[PDB]
Amino acid sequence: QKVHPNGIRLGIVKEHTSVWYADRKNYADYLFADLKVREYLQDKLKSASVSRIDIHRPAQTARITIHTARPGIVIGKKGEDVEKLRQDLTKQMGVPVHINIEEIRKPELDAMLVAQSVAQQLERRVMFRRAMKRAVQNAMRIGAKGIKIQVSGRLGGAEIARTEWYREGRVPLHTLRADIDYATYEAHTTYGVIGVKVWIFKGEV
RNA sequence: AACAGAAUAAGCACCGGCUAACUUCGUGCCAGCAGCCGCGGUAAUACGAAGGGUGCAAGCGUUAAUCGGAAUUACUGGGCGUAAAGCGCGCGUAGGUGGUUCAGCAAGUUGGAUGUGAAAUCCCCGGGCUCAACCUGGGAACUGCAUCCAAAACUACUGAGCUAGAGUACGGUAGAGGGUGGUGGAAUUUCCUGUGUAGCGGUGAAAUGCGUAGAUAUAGGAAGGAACACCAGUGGCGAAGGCGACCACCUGGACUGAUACUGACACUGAGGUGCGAAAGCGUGGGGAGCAAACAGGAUUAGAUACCCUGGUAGUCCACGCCGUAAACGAUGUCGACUAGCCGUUGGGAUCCUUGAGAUCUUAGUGGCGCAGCUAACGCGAUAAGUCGACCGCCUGGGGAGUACGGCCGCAAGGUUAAAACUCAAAUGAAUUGACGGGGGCCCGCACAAGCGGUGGAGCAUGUGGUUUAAUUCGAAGCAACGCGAAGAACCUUACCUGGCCUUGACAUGCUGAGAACUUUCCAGAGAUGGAUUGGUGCCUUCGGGAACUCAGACACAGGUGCUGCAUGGCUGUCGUCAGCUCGUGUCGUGAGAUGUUGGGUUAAGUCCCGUAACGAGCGCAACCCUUGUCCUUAGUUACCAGCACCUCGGGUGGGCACUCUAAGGAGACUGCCGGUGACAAACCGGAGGAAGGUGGGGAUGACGUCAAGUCAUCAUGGCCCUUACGGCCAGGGCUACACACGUGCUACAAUGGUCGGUACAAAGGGUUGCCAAGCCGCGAGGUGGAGCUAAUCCCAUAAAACCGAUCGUAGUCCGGAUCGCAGUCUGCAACUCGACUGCGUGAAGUCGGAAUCGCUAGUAAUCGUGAAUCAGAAUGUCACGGUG
Repeated sequence: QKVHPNGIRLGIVKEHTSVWYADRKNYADYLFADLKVREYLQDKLKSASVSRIDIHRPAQTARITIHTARPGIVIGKKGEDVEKLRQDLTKQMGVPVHINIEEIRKPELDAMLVAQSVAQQLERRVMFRRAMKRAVQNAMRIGAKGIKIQVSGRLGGAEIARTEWYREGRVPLHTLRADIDYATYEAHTTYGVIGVKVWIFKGEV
């Protein structure tokens, strides 16, 4: 059922989030670094929303480009968090670490940034649909050509597992030529676990 | 009037919907609640409490009892085609209603006057008690009944007329309208007679039956009984039931024309009177076929039934009875108005006349249709439309058209016709689905063609069952059982038996202690306990800090414990099936519907032509990968055509032709030819071409379904354990074992079996590894250490095929299970419990029931090779090639 919309297009649309060659004797000693970096960084940067954390390995050290749509929260008073983490990313990843920060201008057209706001609204006890009818039209005044948002879970009920489904525009999924974003962020309410899926469709080719 | 002092004085029901007003806590299909809907199975806004809140107040609630709401007994104010409801049809008494002109009358009717309709009560305007209830003055009202006066439209009564309703007299047609006799022809059966000789008859198929004691067939004859082909029709006639041979005989009514007469003589009809299909009943006839009851055969778990062979009352006639039917147009009779068109019976017209004529008009009988009505379906001059006159009948479902009583009947029975009790529903028309042993088109190894297996035997593997101290859980039709598990000697591992811990194996905070480290030691199955040379760091505001390790105490830690029906995540399934929806618009009272149907076509909701719909999305197609052709760029470790070289090995120099490798491109679009279609999609052929009509394969599975599976991968709501349901360590266990089922491998031999030679692959792994040459071993191997970080080195010898030999179809020079003995390898350790090797022994098995599965071409069938997991261990899983 609906094979993951990145794993079919690694190639014709998108590329990896981490590029580095490794021998067969060190391949599984760089993965375990790069997988507990991403669990570390998102638990620290719970605010100052983060979409993508890329990692390059040049000759013998590192490079990391953390993407936020609000860089001023992370770079606060000239890198009081930047040099503080750069001391302490080396303690998990023994090479010296670079940290680079870009902007995510138009923050309402990347799926991770959108779906983090859905968990925020649905844990403030906002209505399950008034939160989302406004979170699609706002992401259609500027930008995209199609948006699907599925909201599944407890949805407040007693024994209820309904799925909200609202769509606008055009979203293909069996065209490999197209360009689709995808993100699943969850939510822990005072009862039940709500999972949210987002299918922002940018332009094709 | 004075004194005292805020002192002397607030409950009751309810809070899920109707219905104003809400959340926590107990409880868990228990107790309990309730005016109806109905709540309660472990999170209850409905039960019990607690806060809060709403209604009313000196009262608030329940029960009982009437009228409202109830247009639910409908006078004002309902109904009867299908929801309950039109008698089976006539005739007719009492009664109800009355066409049209005058004239009279005044019984109804209207207007007025008088007498009355007790007072109170109700209503209106006032007046008294500090207000109000309460008391009270004046008026209206009491709808009525009676007596007088007047008016005269309508009804009644009376008197006279009129002909439009109704009836009579006269021509004239059409008819299965009745009753009483008579007479036919075809066919069936029984009987007689001739010829002739082996079956007839029956049915999914048979059997009972009938036959040489001469059947069926076939010809001749006789007797008898009932029905009346073709004409024959939405056709006729009758009050309805009903009525079909031809003729005579009596006999009723309808149509149509002309003309005179009577002058309202009419309509309906409670009671009462008649005619009442068929089955049945009584007495007498009559007995061809058909046929309940019955008998036998068959089918059948069973078959009184369907089907088969027989067969009686009855059906037929006369006379008498019974009175019901889906007695149907599910529609009482009678009268008047309201657009059309196409039929048909019979009858007059007019009309040019030859008509296969024309138009108009009545009496019937059919098909469509506008207004209109209808819940809808549907009726629509033969109303269910608009209106009149009289009658019958209906009041939720069962109980029940039933019981008692009455009247009729020879009998069966019929007609008239209740109640108690019990339920919150019974029923109507129309929608979307689902389903059919209903119909129409289409597609799939779905059948049919073909090859090969499963179930027979042996071993391998899983589940059920059994058993044990534990055989740790989970997955139960296809969708399950070589399944999580891509590896159980211990470890894994959860379970069992013990040994052993309590802030803990681990997290953070607190208090002390020492750097960490190294201790090379004993006890003990180990866990652990105690020795134990040593070590004394590290940054120093030199104060210490941080680092680690030990103890104390608190919050806690931890959980493979329950819930997959509290859920997220991730996968199966229908199904790679061709569908699934929306916007705006119009139709419908509404749930809906249309687009998305029709014709053609397609692997396809793919296209074309059509069309109250016009569009859009998801899907299909393409975009991606791989294989097949060629071109360009590229030449080491790959490559050898040309060149020498050679020791004859691309060995070497060399070459960039090639094969190969991998980058980037072209090629295929029904493009072109012909035919075919509406010439429009497309379809059938044809050329060229490496490839021809989506070239072959792969990934890609729509809206959804099954509360499908998983809390034991992980994440989480709740619930329990927290001196153990948590931790630690030994051995055991999951591999036990009369049995049954699932997949899988070998075999059962001569398209074979051995021995000796000899030929050709792809794909992949390897510096914590591959482990060569030499070397020693019957053999698995042991030495030995190269080469190697990979087109180089190693894994690494492909097997079937071919060639020669023997083997002669024998449970075997077949088959290899079992088992004895002897070895090597990994690992601390091969007892329960590993894999291989040697030697010996040699089983079942001679192609395998009912059944049942896979496959349409490099495919089935058969032969090998590699990888993942991995110290060791594949008949499985995944993957690549031979022969075909």
